[PDB]
Amino acid sequence: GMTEYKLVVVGAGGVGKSALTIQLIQNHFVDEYDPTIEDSYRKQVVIDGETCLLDILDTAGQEEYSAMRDQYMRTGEGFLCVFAINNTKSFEDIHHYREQIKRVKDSEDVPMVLVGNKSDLPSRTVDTKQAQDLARSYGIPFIETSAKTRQGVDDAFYTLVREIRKHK
Ligand SMILES: C[C@H](Oc1ccnc(-c2noc([C@@]3(C)CCCc4sc(N)c(C#N)c43)n2)n1)[C@@H]1CCC[N@H+]1C
Ligand SMILES: Nc1nc2c(ncn2[C@@H]2O[C@H](COP(=O)(O)OP(=O)(O)O)[C@@H](O)[C@H]2O)c(=O)[nH]1
Ligand SMILES: [Mg+2]
Repeated sequence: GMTEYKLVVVGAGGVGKSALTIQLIQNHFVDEYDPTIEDSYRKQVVIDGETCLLDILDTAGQEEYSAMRDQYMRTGEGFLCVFAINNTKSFEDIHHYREQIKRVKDSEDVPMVLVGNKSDLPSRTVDTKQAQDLARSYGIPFIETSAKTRQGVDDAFYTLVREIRKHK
């Protein structure tokens, strides 16, 4: 049977979670997507020759620590933690997202990739070295992406699938 992988995209508002998800789903850059829409989207993709079914949860909206929201995020098997390379605050937020994922998954070994998005822009404020070093601190991959140009998009999502497989 076709394996389904439940992937969850997290990070500060405005970093490009929806744009990255849409690039994977539609193969199109969408510069405008209602910031409040949290939804999940499926697509069949061939990864290392194996057709699998990706179920992407593009998170959005208000920070809330109800049991219900915890259970919704706990359905994720792997997480993309996204910041934007021209937004220092979004990078400084990453550790909070990482903390909450560890808590809801009750594991210090959750499949996860650090994603530095908007790599097409010249306004960089987060050094690549600092991001690489944070991924090194957490023992996870770091992928540079652009939802605008498609840079790194498959690398980010497909790496997460490979991490889930290894974890299994
Ligand atoms: C960085 C923060 O801001 C926001 C803003 C929006 N969301 C968050 C946020 N943190 O974790 C999560 C997720 C979705 C991540 C996956 C696991 C779980 S489990 C659960 N219940 C979640 C929730 N809500 C989450 N989202 N944080 C700063 C710093 C603290 C105050 N705050 C202003
Ligand atoms: N240049 C550029 N803009 C991007 C990129 N990804 C998203 N954006 C823009 O960043 C803003 C927020 O994107 P959105 O997908 O709504 O982010 P979300 O709140 O994390 O879902 C919008 O103005 C998008 O056009 C990217 O890789 N490059
Ligand atoms: Mg969005």
